[PDB]
Amino acid sequence: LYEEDYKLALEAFKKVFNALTHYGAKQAFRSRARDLVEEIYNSGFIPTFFYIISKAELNSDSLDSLISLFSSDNAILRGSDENVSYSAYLFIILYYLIKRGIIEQKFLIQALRCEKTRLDLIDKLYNLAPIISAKIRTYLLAIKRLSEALIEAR
Amino acid sequence: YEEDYKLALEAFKKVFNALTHYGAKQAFRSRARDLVEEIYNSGFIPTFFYIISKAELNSDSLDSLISLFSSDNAILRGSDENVSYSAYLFIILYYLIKRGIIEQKFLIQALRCEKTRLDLIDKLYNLAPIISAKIRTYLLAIKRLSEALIEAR
Amino acid sequence: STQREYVFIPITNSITIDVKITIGGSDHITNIDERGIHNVLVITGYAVDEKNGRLVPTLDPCDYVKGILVAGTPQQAQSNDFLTLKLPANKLYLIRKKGNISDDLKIYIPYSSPDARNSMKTKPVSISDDTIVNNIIKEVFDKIYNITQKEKVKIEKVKEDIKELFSYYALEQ
Amino acid sequence: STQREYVFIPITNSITIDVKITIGGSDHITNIDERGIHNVLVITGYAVDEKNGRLVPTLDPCDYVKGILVAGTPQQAQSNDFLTLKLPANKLYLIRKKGNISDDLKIYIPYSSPDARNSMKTKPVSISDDTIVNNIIKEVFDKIYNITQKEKVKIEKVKEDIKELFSYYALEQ
Amino acid sequence: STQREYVFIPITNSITIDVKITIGGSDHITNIDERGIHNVLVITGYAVDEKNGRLVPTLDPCDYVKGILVAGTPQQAQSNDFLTLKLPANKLYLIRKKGNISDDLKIYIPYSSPDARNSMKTKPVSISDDTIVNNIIKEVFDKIYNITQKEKVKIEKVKEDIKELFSYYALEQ
Amino acid sequence: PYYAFAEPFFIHAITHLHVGSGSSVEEEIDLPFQRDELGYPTIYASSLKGAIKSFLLKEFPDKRDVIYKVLGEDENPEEASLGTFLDAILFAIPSRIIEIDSAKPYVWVYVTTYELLKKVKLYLDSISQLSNASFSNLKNKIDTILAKEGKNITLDSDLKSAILNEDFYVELEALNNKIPSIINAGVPLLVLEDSIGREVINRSLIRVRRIRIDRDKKVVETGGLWSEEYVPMKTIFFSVLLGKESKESAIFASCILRNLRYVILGGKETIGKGIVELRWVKDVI
Amino acid sequence: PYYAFAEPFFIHAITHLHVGSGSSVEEEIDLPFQRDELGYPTIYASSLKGAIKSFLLKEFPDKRDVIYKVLGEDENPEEASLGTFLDAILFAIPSRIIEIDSAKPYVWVYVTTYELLKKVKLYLDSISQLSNASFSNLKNKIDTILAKEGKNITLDSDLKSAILNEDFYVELEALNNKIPSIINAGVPLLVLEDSIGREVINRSLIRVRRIRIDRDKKVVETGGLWSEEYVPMKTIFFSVLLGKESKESAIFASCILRNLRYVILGGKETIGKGIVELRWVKDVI
Amino acid sequence: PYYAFAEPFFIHAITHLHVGSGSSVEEEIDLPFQRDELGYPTIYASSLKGAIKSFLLKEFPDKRDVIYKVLGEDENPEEASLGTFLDAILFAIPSRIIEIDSAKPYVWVYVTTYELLKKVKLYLDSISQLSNASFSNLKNKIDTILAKEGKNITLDSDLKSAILNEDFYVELEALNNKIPSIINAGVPLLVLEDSIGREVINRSLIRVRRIRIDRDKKVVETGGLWSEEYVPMKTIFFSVLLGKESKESAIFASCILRNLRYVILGGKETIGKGIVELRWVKDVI
Repeated sequence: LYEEDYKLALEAFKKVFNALTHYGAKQAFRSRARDLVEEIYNSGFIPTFFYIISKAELNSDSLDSLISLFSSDNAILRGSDENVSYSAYLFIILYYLIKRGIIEQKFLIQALRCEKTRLDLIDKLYNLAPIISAKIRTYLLAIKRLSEALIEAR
Repeated sequence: YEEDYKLALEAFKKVFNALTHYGAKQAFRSRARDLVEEIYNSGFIPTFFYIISKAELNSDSLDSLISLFSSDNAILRGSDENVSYSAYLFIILYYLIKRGIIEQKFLIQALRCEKTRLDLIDKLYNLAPIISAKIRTYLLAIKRLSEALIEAR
Repeated sequence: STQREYVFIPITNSITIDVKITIGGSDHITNIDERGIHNVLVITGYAVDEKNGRLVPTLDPCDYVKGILVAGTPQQAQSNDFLTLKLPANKLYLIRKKGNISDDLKIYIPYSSPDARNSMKTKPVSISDDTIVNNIIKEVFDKIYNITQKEKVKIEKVKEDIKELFSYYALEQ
Repeated sequence: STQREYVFIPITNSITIDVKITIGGSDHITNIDERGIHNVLVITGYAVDEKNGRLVPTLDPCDYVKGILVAGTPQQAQSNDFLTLKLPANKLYLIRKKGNISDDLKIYIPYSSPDARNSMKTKPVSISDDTIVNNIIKEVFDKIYNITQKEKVKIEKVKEDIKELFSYYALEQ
Repeated sequence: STQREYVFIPITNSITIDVKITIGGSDHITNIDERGIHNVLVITGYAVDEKNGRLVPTLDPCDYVKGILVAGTPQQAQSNDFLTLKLPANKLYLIRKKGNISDDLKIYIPYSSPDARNSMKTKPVSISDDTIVNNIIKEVFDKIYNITQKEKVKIEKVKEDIKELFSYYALEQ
Repeated sequence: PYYAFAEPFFIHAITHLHVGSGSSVEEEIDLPFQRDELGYPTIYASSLKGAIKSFLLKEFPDKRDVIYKVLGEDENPEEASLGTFLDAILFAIPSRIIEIDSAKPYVWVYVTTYELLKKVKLYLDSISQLSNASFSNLKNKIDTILAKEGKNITLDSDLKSAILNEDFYVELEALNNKIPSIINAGVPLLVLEDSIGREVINRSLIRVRRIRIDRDKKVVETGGLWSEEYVPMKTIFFSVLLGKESKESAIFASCILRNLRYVILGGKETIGKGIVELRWVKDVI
Repeated sequence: PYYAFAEPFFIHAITHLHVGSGSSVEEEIDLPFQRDELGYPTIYASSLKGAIKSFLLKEFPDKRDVIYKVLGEDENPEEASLGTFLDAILFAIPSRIIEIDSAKPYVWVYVTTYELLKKVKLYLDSISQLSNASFSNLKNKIDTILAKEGKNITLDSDLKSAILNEDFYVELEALNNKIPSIINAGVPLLVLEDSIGREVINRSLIRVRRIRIDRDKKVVETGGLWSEEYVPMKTIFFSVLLGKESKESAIFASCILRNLRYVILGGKETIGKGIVELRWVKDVI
Repeated sequence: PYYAFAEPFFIHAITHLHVGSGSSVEEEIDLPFQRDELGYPTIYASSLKGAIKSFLLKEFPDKRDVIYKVLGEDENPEEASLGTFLDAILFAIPSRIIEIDSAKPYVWVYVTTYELLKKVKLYLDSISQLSNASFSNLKNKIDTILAKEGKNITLDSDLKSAILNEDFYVELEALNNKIPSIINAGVPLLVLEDSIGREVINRSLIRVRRIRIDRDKKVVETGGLWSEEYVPMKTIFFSVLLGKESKESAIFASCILRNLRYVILGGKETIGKGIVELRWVKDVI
């Protein structure tokens, strides 16, 4: 079933891997790939999603650099090493809900701009919480493996 | 389960809109982080008295809260300190209403006129160990929506 | 359908039964068995007028008339007084709630007109004076069910709930 | 000791009802527990005779006779053509076991001396006989369990499975 | 020291007492308290001869006899057909233990000669035998533990565990 | 006909099962289960008969000849046998389920595919012509299910959506509205498409690694690691016992088969990997 | 009589235990705990046997041949072993409790589910039939709890309301107030409904992150962080030990099993994660 | 015996202690303390072993091989270590007291609960079987205390009442006669029920917010404000150091474990956190 999720995990990672100029931000992402995947399946998806966005520190040019990453390949994530890493993982999760048609791409892209709609995004993900958590597993587990392999210490 | 994460979405949505000024928003973001750890360290009843005192609920602010239970265009009046503490007080009462810990009719007639506020605080004190057990995940969700949807100062 | 009416607990005597025979059916709103009285109705914005235990509408939310709304119709007589109100039972403020009501409840309340003779300054009337505390049970509680004053050692609690639950306001003018 | 006996179910006369008696109390072995017939007993090495229906002790293990267990005593009109025997619960050949048994059973079985005048020859017999399934449910399934011809029964199950399960080997002489 | 005697509980006729002694002091090992028997002894490598119920020493570790340890001298009449051992507590092979023991004992078991007459052969035989448990309930336990029929209404329980705990090996000759 | 009767039965795994097949398949398993033509676990008729015949000779040592007449007479005497087992066919494998409140909540469910239910129907049709104890009460149920082929189905439960084995989201449809369930356990039975079911089923199969430890240094030996595959508890295999017409089979089917409730199949009994339960579909119907 | 002796025993954890991953399904935790078929924690009998075997080969060096008989030789096996272990079913897990109100307040409780008690009854019923034993005492107890299925119940205590593992609110019925506890403990036992029990149980499991520090910088090594899964203290498993007639099975059941109280199961023994206590059902009754 | 030496000890916090459990979603403190399976603080034996092993490797630079055998190699671990640590159970925590109903004034007091003692009985009962070493002087103090369960008792005091940690009223009943000061100090020890003790112990933990200031403009950084959780100085944890016989376990027990007085646990070492004192039970009487 999820044979094309190891593919998706490779394009999503190669995007995050490049919009992480600072080396300490890659290492910080490798820390998110290991940890965040293991709270989604012990604490739940949206309890971990809330934790992700709260540490992501949205509402900046960052929140619009994400929108560019969906299509562009020259976008960059700037901010705290702990912020770019947590926000880069928010991309990873959202990049999947787009490419798999769980969340409409047009909704998500305009919900990432209109402040009034972000609450409706979190409200949509709450009802898609059981469905999402099942599908992303193979995808996130692959992202975890790619991180430990590709993100190396100098 | 995640019913309390959905409940924290409805509540934060009401607060996020009733707080007109953006500096009043950045104050509620301060309350959401501090007042969740103070219920951990100090306990519910000490923190509730602290909240309910900086709220400065006369009767003008009580109607804004009582209406906000029902309407979705009520607005909190006051300055960043008062509105944020009054908002967080509503955040708490919203949970005790939507969880049957207090009869909503009682809580609304208690907030209204003169003295059943003392009856409420007296009742809230007897339910203190129950509340401080159930609101942990809820206030922690509010703390994370606040840090996510509200920019810093 | 289920006809119900309001009779409350003042110091006055006009509240003795104040309304003719009960529904005849086995349905009521208020339990009396274990923890004393249950599901005491509280109506706000009304006072009892120290006599003729009817509820004149005030405006402030502070005025209480705590009583036991029960099943019945008012006095089988002139309907010049009572509210004759219907509500889905999710819209009457009960206290000490017990086994849940689920249907719409047509209720009758001892309503008086505003009586715009002069100012209405309400006077909080707490319940005391043990002699009437039993008289209240003797004139109200023992008849509404009759499972009390006959087979209850729980009469002791009914002596206490009146001086603990019901507390209201009155114009006294 | 408790008294029970075994009324088999052939398409055959002389077994309209043989037991002559019913429970006496409310303890049985066989059932109709809303899902068919439970704890049907089977006796192998025994064949049935059309004439004066009863079980004849063949020595062939292939031959058998299926029926039900009713609590009581024999006809009490001959009282000798009945092998009585005390046996535990685990000893019984039972079909569709639903519950445990008392570990103490005294069973009476319609019996006869082999009457060796003619040689024995059993044949498979099914009791489908769409007109005959009606008569014995009239004769036993209601004369033993009145509630079948009452409030609850599944006709599309029970008025089918007597034809479907009960079978035996008959002498056909 | 402490003279504790071992009386095995098989389904036997001479099993009643074969003893003229009881507690004497204020001590015991096996007890019955609202949960069943406790600290049942098990002697492995021996078998029972039901004829004059007594432990016969084989060498098979599969042969065992479960019995209780009652307090009392070896009946002080025969004193020769009883094996006598001074054993520590950690040497006992106890079942369903409750609390440790005085750490140094004096065991008296009914012991017989190996009886080289006939070859040995043992049959594992339990004590379910409801016709015989109500006997030993009366005979062995009650005579020793009158406490059963005095203040310890749990009679079916001690009747429940006899049929489950004690399962001896016998010669059956 | 010389197949006078046929006695189908369900093989219910009380513990995990391991009926071995050498190293016949690839995946990564060194000691895999016995497969079939399309990859599901089966119990071969040789292993199922030999296990029941090795059992039941210790259980009823007095009836050794009755069993030899029916089940083979393993000695050098070679009179023909009277009883035949068919390969046990995977009927339903347990699956962890997360349903979106969707129900009275369940934690696990039975999962079948339409491929597996065709072979069960094939076995069921084939013996209806000789079983004058016609179990059409069961054969019809498979027929209605097979009529609804081409979509995920729930027989008696009303879920409409669930997550099977933490990985697969499926939406379910009632049979038509309702039908009695086969397994009397209070557990729903889902019948999935053959593509989705083959993934959900492969996720219930237990594939463990096992280790041999150097007892002096408490570390694993060199090459002391291997892999095995077990069939979970509560799994259900369906098979049939065909009997030729004889007098020994009458005893065997009446005296011997009534007392088989639990037997031991397969290997690794030291790990407790063989306790299974037979249910004899003549009373559960 | 298929089994000479049959020894059910509980497995009380004295320290947090950790039996290694085993399985092949990828999972989020780096070193997970052994899983059941329902997803609950369990101990594969292959791990029970290997650990108990090596323990006995140390504590009873003189009876080293009785152990090789009942538990199989090690290096060159001529013959199959005689004793079997069944996989250790999770019987009860501890869960911290915020008791709303009652006469006696409680800080933690044993939590079990109806699905787990059904697996135990499956073990007890089959072992009862495959042996002379009859654990009617347990079976009569568990068959009364399984009658109240589909409803949260507290076994003896009077709770009526509680918040388990800080996140789940439950209301509890009382069963009989006369039936004795399954194990010897003043702590009550809650038999939760299987759906809410699965989430309450996943909270009692102990997820742990561990690091390997560079000795020369006192910081985490390059990728020297990993996660790990433990089963709490006071967790009760349930397994059975079985054996066939061999004249060493009788010695095993007499000395070896009657002097086994504490064993070290699982791995991570250098950090104390294996100490466990065995309570035989012959005794805990 | 399974273990050559069994050396229980107490861990006395000289300064505030912080063994981290890492940040987590459901915590609400950014850097929390390692918790138990029932809420109380604890020191995972992996933290103990790694901290003590790293200490010994530099304090005894010539006993490398003796430490590596008992605590495991680091470069190429060709075998298992011979020594085990057990998770440090919280024995007693310093609590603030209001000495009402007495005139002998204490400022603080040691507070423990019964569930914390039961876990110490378990540690002592187990290792008294896996080794010949018995701890009757300690096991009988603890069991004397556990007899008075269901009541708040004070060992070496005459208090009759107190208000612990500013909020919690306790009616203490002095012990029957006396107990010789399990943890020798003039300060008394209270044993509380766990309902109260849970709150008292949690109020006694130290939770501190810290900030990071920009290096040039003297202002806090963005989001550089976090909270931490320490265990108060003078807290006591109970643990055991077990070992199997190797001719190095003898040296370890006889040379190293008698020169182990002060080690450094946990993190936050530059804040002076984690200095701690090991007090062996063998010489604590």
